[PDB]
Amino acid sequence: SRSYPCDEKKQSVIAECSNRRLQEVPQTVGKYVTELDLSDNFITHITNESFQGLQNLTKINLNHNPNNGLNITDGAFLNLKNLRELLLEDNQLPQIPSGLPESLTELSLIQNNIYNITKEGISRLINLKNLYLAWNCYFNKVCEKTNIEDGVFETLTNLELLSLSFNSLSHVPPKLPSSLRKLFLSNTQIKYISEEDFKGLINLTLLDLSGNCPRCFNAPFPCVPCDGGASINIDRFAFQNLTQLRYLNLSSTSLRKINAAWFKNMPHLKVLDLEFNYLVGEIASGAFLTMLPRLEILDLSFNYIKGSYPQHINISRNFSKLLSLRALHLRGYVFQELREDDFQPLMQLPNLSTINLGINFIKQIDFKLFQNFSNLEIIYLSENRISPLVFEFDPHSNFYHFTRPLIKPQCAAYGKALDLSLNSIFFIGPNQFENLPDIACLNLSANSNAQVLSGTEFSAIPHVKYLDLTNNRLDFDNASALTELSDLEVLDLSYNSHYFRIAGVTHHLEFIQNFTNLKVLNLSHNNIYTLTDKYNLESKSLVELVFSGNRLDILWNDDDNRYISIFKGLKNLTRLDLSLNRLKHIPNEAFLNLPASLTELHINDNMLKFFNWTLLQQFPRLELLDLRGNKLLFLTDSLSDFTSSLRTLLLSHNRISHLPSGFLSEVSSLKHLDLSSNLLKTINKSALETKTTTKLSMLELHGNPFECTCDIGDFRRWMDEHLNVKIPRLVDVICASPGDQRGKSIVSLE
Amino acid sequence: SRSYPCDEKKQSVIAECSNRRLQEVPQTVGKYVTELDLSDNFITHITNESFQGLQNLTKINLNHNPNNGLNITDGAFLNLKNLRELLLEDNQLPQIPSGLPESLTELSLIQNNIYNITKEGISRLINLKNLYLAWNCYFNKVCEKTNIEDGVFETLTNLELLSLSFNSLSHVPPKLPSSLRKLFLSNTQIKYISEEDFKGLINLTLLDLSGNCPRCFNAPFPCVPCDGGASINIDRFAFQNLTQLRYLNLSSTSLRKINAAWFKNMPHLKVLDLEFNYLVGEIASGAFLTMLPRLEILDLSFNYIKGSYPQHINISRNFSKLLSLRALHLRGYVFQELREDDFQPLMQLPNLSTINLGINFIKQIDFKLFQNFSNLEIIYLSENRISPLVFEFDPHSNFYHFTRPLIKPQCAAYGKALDLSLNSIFFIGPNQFENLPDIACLNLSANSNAQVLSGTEFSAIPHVKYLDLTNNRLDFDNASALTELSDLEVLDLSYNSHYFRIAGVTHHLEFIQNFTNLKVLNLSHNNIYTLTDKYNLESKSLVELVFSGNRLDILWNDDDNRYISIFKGLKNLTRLDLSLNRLKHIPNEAFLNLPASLTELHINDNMLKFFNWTLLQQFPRLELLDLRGNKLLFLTDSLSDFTSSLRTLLLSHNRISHLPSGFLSEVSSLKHLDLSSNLLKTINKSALETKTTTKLSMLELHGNPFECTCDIGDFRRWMDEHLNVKIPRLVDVICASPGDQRGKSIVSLE
Ligand SMILES: *[C@@H]1O[C@H](CO)[C@@H](O[C@@H]2O[C@H](CO)[C@@H](O[C@@H]3O[C@H](CO[C@H]4O[C@H](CO)[C@@H](O)[C@H](O)[C@@H]4O)[C@@H](O)[C@H](O[C@H]4O[C@H](CO)[C@@H](O)[C@H](O)[C@@H]4O)[C@@H]3O)[C@H](O)[C@H]2NC(C)=O)[C@H](O)[C@H]1NC(C)=O
Ligand SMILES: *[C@@H]1O[C@H](CO)[C@@H](O[C@@H]2O[C@H](CO)[C@@H](O[C@@H]3O[C@H](CO[C@H]4O[C@H](CO)[C@@H](O)[C@H](O)[C@@H]4O)[C@@H](O)[C@H](O[C@H]4O[C@H](CO)[C@@H](O)[C@H](O)[C@@H]4O)[C@@H]3O)[C@H](O)[C@H]2NC(C)=O)[C@H](O)[C@H]1NC(C)=O
Ligand SMILES: *[C@@H]1O[C@H](CO)[C@@H](O[C@@H]2O[C@H](CO)[C@@H](O[C@@H]3O[C@H](CO)[C@@H](O)[C@H](O)[C@@H]3O)[C@H](O)[C@H]2NC(C)=O)[C@H](O)[C@H]1NC(C)=O
Ligand SMILES: *[C@@H]1O[C@H](CO)[C@@H](O[C@@H]2O[C@H](CO)[C@@H](O[C@@H]3O[C@H](CO)[C@@H](O)[C@H](O)[C@@H]3O)[C@H](O)[C@H]2NC(C)=O)[C@H](O)[C@H]1NC(C)=O
Ligand SMILES: *[C@@H]1O[C@H](CO)[C@@H](O[C@@H]2O[C@H](CO)[C@@H](O)[C@H](O)[C@H]2NC(C)=O)[C@H](O)[C@H]1NC(C)=O
Ligand SMILES: *[C@@H]1O[C@H](CO)[C@@H](O[C@@H]2O[C@H](CO)[C@@H](O)[C@H](O)[C@H]2NC(C)=O)[C@H](O)[C@H]1NC(C)=O
Ligand SMILES: CCCCc1nc2c(N)nc3ccccc3c2n1Cc1ccc(CN)cc1
Ligand SMILES: CCCCc1nc2c(N)nc3ccccc3c2n1Cc1ccc(CN)cc1
Ligand SMILES: *[C@@H]1O[C@H](CO)[C@@H](O)[C@H](O)[C@H]1NC(C)=O
Ligand SMILES: *[C@@H]1O[C@H](CO)[C@@H](O)[C@H](O)[C@H]1NC(C)=O
Ligand SMILES: *[C@@H]1O[C@H](CO)[C@@H](O)[C@H](O)[C@H]1NC(C)=O
Ligand SMILES: *[C@@H]1O[C@H](CO)[C@@H](O)[C@H](O)[C@H]1NC(C)=O
Ligand SMILES: *[C@@H]1O[C@H](CO)[C@@H](O)[C@H](O)[C@H]1NC(C)=O
Ligand SMILES: *[C@@H]1O[C@H](CO)[C@@H](O)[C@H](O)[C@H]1NC(C)=O
Ligand SMILES: *[C@@H]1O[C@H](CO)[C@@H](O)[C@H](O)[C@H]1NC(C)=O
Ligand SMILES: *[C@@H]1O[C@H](CO)[C@@H](O)[C@H](O)[C@H]1NC(C)=O
Ligand SMILES: *[C@@H]1O[C@H](CO)[C@@H](O)[C@H](O)[C@H]1NC(C)=O
Ligand SMILES: *[C@@H]1O[C@H](CO)[C@@H](O)[C@H](O)[C@H]1NC(C)=O
Ligand SMILES: *[C@@H]1O[C@H](CO)[C@@H](O)[C@H](O)[C@H]1NC(C)=O
Ligand SMILES: *[C@@H]1O[C@H](CO)[C@@H](O)[C@H](O)[C@H]1NC(C)=O
Ligand SMILES: *[C@@H]1O[C@H](CO)[C@@H](O)[C@H](O)[C@H]1NC(C)=O
Ligand SMILES: *[C@@H]1O[C@H](CO)[C@@H](O)[C@H](O)[C@H]1NC(C)=O
Repeated sequence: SRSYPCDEKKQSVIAECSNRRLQEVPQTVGKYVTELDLSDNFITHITNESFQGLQNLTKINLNHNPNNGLNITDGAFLNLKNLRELLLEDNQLPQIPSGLPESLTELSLIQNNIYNITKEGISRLINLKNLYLAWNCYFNKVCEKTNIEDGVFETLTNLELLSLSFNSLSHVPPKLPSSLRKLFLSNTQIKYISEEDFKGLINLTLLDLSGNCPRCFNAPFPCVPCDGGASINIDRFAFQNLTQLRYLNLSSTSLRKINAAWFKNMPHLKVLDLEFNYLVGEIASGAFLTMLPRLEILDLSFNYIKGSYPQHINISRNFSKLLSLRALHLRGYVFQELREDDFQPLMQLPNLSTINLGINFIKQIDFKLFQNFSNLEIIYLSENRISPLVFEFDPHSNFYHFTRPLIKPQCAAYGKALDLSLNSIFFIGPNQFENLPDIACLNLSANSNAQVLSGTEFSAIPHVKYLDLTNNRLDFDNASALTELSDLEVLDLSYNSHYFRIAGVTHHLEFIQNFTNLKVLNLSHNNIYTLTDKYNLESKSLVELVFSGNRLDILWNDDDNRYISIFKGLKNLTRLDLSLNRLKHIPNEAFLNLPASLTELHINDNMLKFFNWTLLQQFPRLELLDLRGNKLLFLTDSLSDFTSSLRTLLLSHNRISHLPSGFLSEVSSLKHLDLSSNLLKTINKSALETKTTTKLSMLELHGNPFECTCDIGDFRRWMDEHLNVKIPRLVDVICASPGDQRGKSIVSLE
Repeated sequence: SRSYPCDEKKQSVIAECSNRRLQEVPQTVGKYVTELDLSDNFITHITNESFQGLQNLTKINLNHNPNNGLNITDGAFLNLKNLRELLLEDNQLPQIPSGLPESLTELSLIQNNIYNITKEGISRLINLKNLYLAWNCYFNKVCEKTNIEDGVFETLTNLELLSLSFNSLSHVPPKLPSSLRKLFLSNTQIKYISEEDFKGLINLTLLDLSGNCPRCFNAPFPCVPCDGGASINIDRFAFQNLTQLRYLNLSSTSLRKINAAWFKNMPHLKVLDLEFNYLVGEIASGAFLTMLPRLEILDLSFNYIKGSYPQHINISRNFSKLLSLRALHLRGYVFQELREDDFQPLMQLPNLSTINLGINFIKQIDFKLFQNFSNLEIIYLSENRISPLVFEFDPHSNFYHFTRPLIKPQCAAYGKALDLSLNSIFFIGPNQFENLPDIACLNLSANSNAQVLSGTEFSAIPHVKYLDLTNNRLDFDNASALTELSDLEVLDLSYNSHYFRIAGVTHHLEFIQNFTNLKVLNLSHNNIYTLTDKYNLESKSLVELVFSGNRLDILWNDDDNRYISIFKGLKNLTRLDLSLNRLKHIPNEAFLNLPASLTELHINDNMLKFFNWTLLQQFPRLELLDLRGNKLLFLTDSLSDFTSSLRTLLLSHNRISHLPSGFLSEVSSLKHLDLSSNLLKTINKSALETKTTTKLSMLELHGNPFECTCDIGDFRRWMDEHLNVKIPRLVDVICASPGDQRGKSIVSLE
């Protein structure tokens, strides 16, 4: 039987049951399911009958029920003897639920209203490994200080991760187990760390003390400093027996002085986070740095002195002792000029590959200095002032910075990367890139550049392979633009509409043909509608063209023949994106002039009232056809005559009200047909009557206004007989009529 | 009886019947209707019965039927003895329809397939005043040269306007009537104008010869030059008896020489259009200019020499004879520098108020020169390179330029206007605005400006009253910004999100309180989510704040109290726009802190699941409440208790499925209720049972999924009894169920 209301799969056997507007635990969950995701529903009661039929359950996710809190009886879960992981986040629970199964290894109660951690709630959960209680009382929420019963955690002798961040604690809890590997005490209003607080935790590898005595100036949240904005006070012997520490987080602890003796017995420390402190003085002196010869990542971001814009950054000679350093983050220091000598102390560090100076309002850099480093791989300078050379917070993320790569992994994969995005290099003059390493990945996005590139600007870094020029005002008025970069493989010119949008200025895209290695070109959002002299794009190498957000409705206007072969000269093209081009119809001859090598064609989010399915005959390699978001009415009845390659056909958000006799099971090759959000009232006997067989494995139908009379029987019957063809989200495959069926699944009817 | 399918009104009595998917002329049009708009439908046949019941018809509009052309029998209109205006544009008519009523004064057949203008079609329409036949054969359309029967127009002795633009004619037609005031022959492929062509047209006030021998380089359409790109050839005596000419259009006629003798007998010429020619030489010499002392508007745009970027513009001394000149357009000449002396010849012209140098790639201007003009009002410099001081075409519009004002009328209404938008004044230094007139309207939009304004930058033009700073990268980091402009009434800071989006930099909006005359402030699209030190906006004058496209979901996050009074200090505010702020709910206390002076509140296009209607009690002046585009489910049953001011309530695009008993006719004051595109299945007896009376005059209901059973009877009955309450577009107030009603109007059912 086709499972309902959950979607299932085998991975442990997972029941996807999230976000289906369920009002209670469905009683119809499969008895082989090991993992049950019921998150984001409208469930209000959990009782001992809620999971009665499901003792193979090892993982239950009830996060965010309902969307006025979640009501859980004493020992509602007690009979699930195999339950290991119970997620109850964001449920407005007033208490730890009573009578939780002793088999629990993972319990998350993040984002609730729990101000009392009790022996009765917890001390019997002796198998706990990971306990999350964070974000229960914080900011300006109306809540109580957290009462932690003396010794509530001491019985949990296999506990490896304890998180109590974003609660009011005032003190580190006594009687923590020595099994701890990771202790999260961020934003807990603890002012003082004594010798006793951590003395027993010889297995700790991570300690997070960030946000206690925070630095509150310009904070993007409600922020309460320690009296007189004082530092956190950490006893000299506080970290004495923390010999296995790898991660230390002291962001926003208002630190002015770092005690070198803190690091004495921490030979393995790998990642040290010191953001949002007052360490300008310490960065210039930094005795503690001599204690950290294994440190790989040091984050000193946002240590700026309120109100100062000094000329230069001052880095201690002691940075030269950070022998293992791989990345240094120095965002938000704030300074005017970077000179070669200012970074002398970093230049011999053999593994320093990332230097991050984002958001420093830097006006001038002595570029030649970077090449004197051993080998930088990522020279991140985004969001400065370089100019021509002359609940709101994700509880499961990092709070103090974004976790994403600095440079797009696709670009950094080519080699050495320089990101000068979000500056003011509004004009690249003859000497701008002198004395740089062999840059492979260059980001010049959002530099207000309005120049006419002409074939010489990048001559001093001629091996750039991935060039990001997005979001400038580039004037493409010279056929030699960018031709100096003969290794260029990826070129992104997105959002340079400034001059293209003006009909009366000239526009030249002829340089595209000059590249022998160009694979991917992005011309998106350029409002391209007129070119000068040469009307066609030509490349013998190009594999992918993104032409979304242009004016193909104008270029292919029925009265104009000039752009009828605009893409034909792209002899190697396999992927073409023509979304967002306002197209009502594509002239037959223009469609036939698309590259016959295409395997993937997107024409989604236009206004197509017409598609000539017959022309698919000229595309024997076409596998994916994306026509989502149009106004199409008519499906051909003879698709198998027109293609034997097409594997995925996407037609959601159209106006199809009729599937033709023997439509699906038209093409052997068709695996995925998406017909969601169309105007289907019914699917007939004959529309699926084609046999045999179907390679069809997915058919999406949600969002159609189905008429649920006996006329739905043949499709319902079809569904039972083709359990191999997955129909997702049956909860949303809904009857629009008649009145008494309105709102029900089509699957729920006699 | 409530009219259907057309909407009616009294103005002549107009039946709005356009764009309703009508498949034929409805037989149910009211017999008092004088004007019938049936444009943009799917009508395919017009016969003699089509209007049988409607002899009061003076105006019929059939433009764009259908959306495979329009089929019109011989004399289908002949019985409409009062028909004066017949619009048949865009209908794919192969011929002038036969047997048109002799009462016609206006006939438009623009955008058809008519290549034959015949005596049989036309010569009897002796009352014609305006005849439009333009855009039948043009560009790369597959079409025939136009055959104009000898003397087909000579019988039409009251013809005042003839348009044959965008057809292939090759020759000016002989035997035109001398009644002509306006003759449009643009893009007609006429190469030669002889002495005879116009000799009889002594009433002509406008002649359009543009686009014959066009200048084709970089044209945004299919463009065919005259042999060897030669000029149009105009006989010396071609304009000899055109003594009443006011308008002359010779754009894109490939002119290199203007014959002064052409203007000899044209003492009234007012507007002369010479765009897209080759007149750089003529502009530097220009004997013809001495012949035009009454000319008010001269357009010499786009006369650039292909490939040249000269240093300076060269204006003949003879420009000083254009005594009447009011506006001079010199876009697209192309030059580097503007010096004081280059415009000497314009400086004594007493009425020259507009100078337009858009799109010249000008790098440097000697600003002091403008003040030496008699009185410029509009100094338009948009789209240059100034930097810190050191069917596609609308047939009813102008083809060669846009018709809209150069400067927004709201800004130009304050006084002298300087538009420096779309340049590169990326930093306003101490001297940038020295030696300018008293500028009231300043446009600095899209200059890539990333400076920290600080209270001195505009000191040399301190009486700016309307300042457009949109689309820059402004760093609002100083509380004194803009305070030098103490007369400022309108300030537009839209699309300056660059720094606001960065949490870790400081942000200051305190300057807002410093203005005693500030009326309108636009902070749209700034991604505002965090401010430094001061969390509130304060002004004792501000009447209108646009805060759309910001992050009030973040500012008003339930755990943060800091922005709970963000708008309260706007003591004078009557209009507040909080659209596009991602709001799920507004905290009660934040809503109550909105200015009590509001008369107009927009919270449309958010994600509101909740609205506290009770809080409307604190807004006794509130008249318009806009909550369109949300996810609201719940309408209060007691609105009259909460407001007696509200006149317009907009709730389209929500999820309302229930109107409460005695809802509408809740508030006496409510005139306009918009409930379109919600989830109403029915409207009950009791929902409208409130009596008496209703000031309700509009109720929008289209787009609801109405259940058309007998349960719709009470509303249908209600509609008959309240003919005063207009329900628009009944065609689109449609039954969703049951099956046999699906698609019908609710008004069409037993
Ligand atoms: C103070 O500084 C320390 C750094 O020393 C920070 O510690 C990190 O805290 C974050 C957030 O709380 C932790 O990140 C989360 O880790 C979860 C577990 O990851 C482990 O398991 C996976 C495989 O399951 C491994 O790949 C991984 O390396 C670990 O072994 C992840 O499951 C989380 O990801 C999930 O949620 C995020 C939500 O955004 C999604 O983006 C993910 O795609 C996925 O759904 C998340 O990555 C992190 O592990 C901690 N570091 C360490 C070393 O333990 C503190 O956060 C910082 N304090 C503050 C307040 O900022
Ligand atoms: C060569 O140069 C001449 C200028 O000398 C141009 O002539 C103009 O041509 C345009 C477009 O064809 C005409 O503009 C249209 O005029 C219609 C009639 O306007 C009269 O009536 C109204 C009141 O009814 C008065 O306000 C007005 O001043 C006139 O008395 C308008 O109805 C049109 O507007 C309608 O359509 C446009 C479509 O975009 C809408 O925007 C409007 O809101 C409205 O729906 C339109 O304004 C213009 O009148 C001609 N000028 C003269 C003086 O006659 C040629 O166009 C140019 N040739 C080419 C090819 O560019
Ligand atoms: C311009 O278009 C280019 C090319 O399409 C865009 O880059 C491409 O972005 C897509 C995602 O939009 C990347 O694909 C994704 O990559 C990840 C990682 O492998 C994968 O998990 C996803 O399933 C998906 O495949 C693709 O790699 C990337 N290609 C390149 C060459 O970088 C680019 O983002 C566009 N520019 C702008 C401003 O939108
Ligand atoms: C920033 O918001 C300002 C103020 O709301 C915007 O200006 C205003 O724009 C509206 C139209 O959006 C103008 O109202 C319209 O004016 C015409 C002419 O009277 C009228 O026909 C319309 O019915 C409507 O009233 C309004 O006058 C104008 N106000 C001012 C002071 O200029 C401005 O456009 C916004 N900026 C951006 C970039 O969106
Ligand atoms: C070039 O720099 C721009 C701006 O820093 C990067 O744009 C960011 O891209 C990421 C992922 O694509 C988005 O999450 C950010 O929102 C973007 N930021 C902005 C301000 O646009 C771009 O990714 C960088 N290019 C490369 C190749 O790494
Ligand atoms: C300031 O200059 C900008 C750019 O020229 C003007 O923006 C144009 O505004 C009109 C009507 O608002 C739109 O039709 C155009 O699309 C806009 N163009 C662009 C490129 O944004 C703006 O209107 C000018 N400001 C004033 C006060 O006149
Ligand atoms: C990481 C940034 C921290 C705070 C900050 N915000 C800004 C900002 N929005 N614009 C600036 C522009 C130039 C220099 C510094 C800042 C700045 N800064 C540093 C700063 C330096 C100096 C002053 C004025 N005394 C104010 C601010
Ligand atoms: C009204 C404009 C007409 C054609 C044009 N288009 C452009 C353009 N896209 N960028 C320019 C940038 C600087 C100078 C001139 C142009 C230019 N120009 C003028 C121009 C001048 C000079 C040259 C190169 N010989 C090419 C083009
Ligand atoms: C949970 O349900 C029980 C009904 O047995 C009730 O007594 C209790 O008040 C409920 N909790 C909430 C928050 O309503
Ligand atoms: C480096 O640290 C040592 C402690 O080992 C300290 O005494 C010295 O002054 C530091 N160097 C500088 C330049 O401050
Ligand atoms: C630098 O990195 C490599 C790992 O690729 C490691 O073998 C080497 O020991 C490192 N050198 C230092 C000083 O840490
Ligand atoms: C492009 O500019 C270069 C250098 O500025 C110039 O030599 C050349 O004439 C231009 N190229 C073309 C094809 O116009
Ligand atoms: C680019 O290619 C074209 C045509 O193949 C050639 O004429 C041109 O000189 C090339 N330009 C450069 C700068 O390599
Ligand atoms: C065509 O694309 C493939 C895949 O990128 C590449 O191997 C080949 O070199 C390209 N062909 C040409 C002629 O550039
Ligand atoms: C589809 O394309 C073929 C080839 O251009 C043409 O013969 C046929 O008429 C087209 N069909 C439609 C409906 O336009
Ligand atoms: C118009 O209708 C008549 C039917 O009387 C038919 O003869 C004629 O062919 C029709 N025109 C078109 C274009 O179909
Ligand atoms: C101005 O026009 C006259 C004709 O009246 C002509 O002879 C004279 O040369 C022109 N002036 C200039 C500077 O060319
Ligand atoms: C200038 O404009 C005014 C109209 O306001 C008019 O009275 C005056 O005669 C004009 N002067 C000339 C030389 O045309
Ligand atoms: C703003 O800048 C001005 C001039 O640059 C400076 O005097 C002042 O200190 C700044 N104002 C504030 C309020 O910080
Ligand atoms: C602006 O107003 C504030 C408060 O009313 C005042 O303190 C400040 O000095 C004013 N600034 C200027 C530049 O007028
Ligand atoms: C309030 O607004 C009105 C209308 O703009 C204006 O007349 C009045 O001057 C403003 N009040 C104050 C105190 O600025
Ligand atoms: C609506 O507002 C009033 C005043 O804040 C409050 O008493 C009431 O509880 C609110 N209603 C809802 C449904 O939140």
